[PDB]
Amino acid sequence: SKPFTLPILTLGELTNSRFPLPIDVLYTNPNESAIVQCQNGRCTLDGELQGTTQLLPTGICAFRGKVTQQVQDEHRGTHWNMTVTNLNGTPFDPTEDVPAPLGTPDFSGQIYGVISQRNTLPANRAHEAVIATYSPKFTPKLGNIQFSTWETQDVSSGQPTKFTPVGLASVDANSHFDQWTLPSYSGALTLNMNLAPSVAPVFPGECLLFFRSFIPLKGGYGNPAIDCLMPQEWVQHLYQESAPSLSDVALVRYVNPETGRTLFEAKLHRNGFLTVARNSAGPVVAPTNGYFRFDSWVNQFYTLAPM
Amino acid sequence: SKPFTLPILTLGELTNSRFPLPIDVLYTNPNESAIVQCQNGRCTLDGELQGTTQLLPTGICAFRGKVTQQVQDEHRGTHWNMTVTNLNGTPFDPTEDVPAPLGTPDFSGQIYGVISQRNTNTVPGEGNLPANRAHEAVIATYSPKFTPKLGNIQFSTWETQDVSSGQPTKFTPVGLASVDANSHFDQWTLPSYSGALTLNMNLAPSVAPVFPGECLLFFRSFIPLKGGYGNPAIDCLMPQEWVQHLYQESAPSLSDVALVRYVNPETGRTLFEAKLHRNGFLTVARNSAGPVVAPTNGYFRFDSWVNQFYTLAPM
Repeated sequence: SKPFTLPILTLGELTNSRFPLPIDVLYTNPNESAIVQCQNGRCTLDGELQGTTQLLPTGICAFRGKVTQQVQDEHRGTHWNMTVTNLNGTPFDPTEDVPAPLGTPDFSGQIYGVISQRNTLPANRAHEAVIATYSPKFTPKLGNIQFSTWETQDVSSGQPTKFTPVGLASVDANSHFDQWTLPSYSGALTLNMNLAPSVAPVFPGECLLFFRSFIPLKGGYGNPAIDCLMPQEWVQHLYQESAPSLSDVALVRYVNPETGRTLFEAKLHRNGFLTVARNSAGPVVAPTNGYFRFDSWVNQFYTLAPM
Repeated sequence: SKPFTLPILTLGELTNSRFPLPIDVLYTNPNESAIVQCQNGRCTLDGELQGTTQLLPTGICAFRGKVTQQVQDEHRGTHWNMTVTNLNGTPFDPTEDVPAPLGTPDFSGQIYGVISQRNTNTVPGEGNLPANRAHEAVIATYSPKFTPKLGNIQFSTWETQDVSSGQPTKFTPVGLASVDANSHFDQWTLPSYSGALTLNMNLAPSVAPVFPGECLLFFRSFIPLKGGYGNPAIDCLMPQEWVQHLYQESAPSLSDVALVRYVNPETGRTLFEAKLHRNGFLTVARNSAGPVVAPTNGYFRFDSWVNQFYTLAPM
């Protein structure tokens, strides 16, 4: 039976699976009231990608498609309707068992990035853009979304278009940033489907352990973060290896390789998430050389050493 | 001896190691006159990173640092100097044996992206949260003010004033600003990392075929443009995932040349074979330039260790 492994990568060698950002810190928040059911960075320990998860770091929160119409906002700015395809350019088939095109953002907010176009030597243009994933017009599962620009005219219809994500536009009240609220992939009156399951601790005194990244802002006040369940390199590694899961919970140890000492241990659950025995919120303070190593398979009743 | 392996990844599951882009096609250009000596996407088969190569896909052509002030420049736009640190935020030590901070761009051009800032100082009335701003920006890597090995670079903005002095600053690369002749795009021309008239150091070595009839094989990506005409590309020697895999495995190289086969897993047939050289690059027996037109399910599989005298089947 092919032994289960994790890559050997410090935090400073990992990237977020929910937005294109380096991992900054490990993080807990036991009092979280929201259901945690993110759709990017979802992979079982035996290498089954779930939700909208795909392998490319460049595909996370990306879109490809073509613009079809300009629609002026009532007050300021300009909106553009965009038909979206799969990231590989093939038509998105809404009958496939996925929530939305792979890579689609998995949270409510105003996602800031750049729209670029290369016409079918060709002409090109790029501009800053914002995608409001809570908008009624955000319907990627139906094959269409809308983005807005500060630029008022120089976006072409019927030409190949790329969205490269950069950060958030705002985290003000009216910008509806909530990293645990899913978009309505087909619009507000329709249920999302084919979702990766929600995740939670099941044992008293445990809480989720996240890989946290701070996300840039176009403007305003804030220090927003995006928390993923596993970094993108772990998704990539599990997919490659596809090791059989020998129980429902792996025990992993966060080790300092210089000293050989274990700093703490965590449960790595079959569906692809970590819990720890910690009763506080905030960053985990740990040496920069540290990383997780698989120890053994255990079960739901295993008691983790407190942090 | 730990067996050598490549990941199992189709072209549509690979990304470029020289710019944050998916791999679009395999590509050859036998009559290339330039010396091929890129500094990102450099890794030996036994896992030794070279040049300015680092592991993060978010680190490629990225910078972290602090704006100092707006500066004068004769060129169009508003210009800003920024100090640069290592990508992990630690001070860049110019005495380390690297050409420049890891992730620094390795080609001449006008790199287009976004500069973003999050202030250090916070406001009590705003919940002790900091102010932020971001704007489109261009870094001309051929500029005499592009001196990353000295810990400083310059970028230009269309925005004329809303960039703050002394505040933490990130550059997120997106594409190129232009490929007109006056924008000096040349993917095989290295920047001068310490400025005009200085010699670069600590470079990963140049790469070339050393067997008649062979040429380099590249993983090509098309790079976005802010404006103007063009369909520019960036060619890497190995995708970022191969750098990441080789670093993980660190398998001993049992000769100077690994034979690999590009396979269609559907039919299990070999489309062509290639040499994967110790220093981290591929050659094939091909006598034309342009894309390699191959099934989308295709990937390289390690076959065996051969040597420099092995003759490849023509593509």
